[PDB]
Amino acid sequence: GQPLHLPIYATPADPKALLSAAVATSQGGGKLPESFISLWRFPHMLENA
Amino acid sequence: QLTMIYRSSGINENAFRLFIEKPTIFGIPDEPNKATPAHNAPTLIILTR
Repeated sequence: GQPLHLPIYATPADPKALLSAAVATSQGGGKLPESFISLWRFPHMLENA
Repeated sequence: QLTMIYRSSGINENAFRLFIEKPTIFGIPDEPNKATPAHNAPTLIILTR
């Protein structure tokens, strides 16, 4: 009962290549607040800022 | 709870914005900004896919 033919040999499966996706988002920029005038002249307000 | 599916799903941020902003295009029945996906499992597996 030993077969004369030799058995066929299986081919192993292909492994999966794990891949990541890196995307970026776009947040909208902020606008300016309102111009509020003050009492001070230029150099004092400049140094303060 | 709802942050945990965001952690475990691994979806990127832009498609997540797309999913919340337009749930109907991902196959939920449509209703304008009222058609809400729950935290049920059929609307987990489709995000995962």
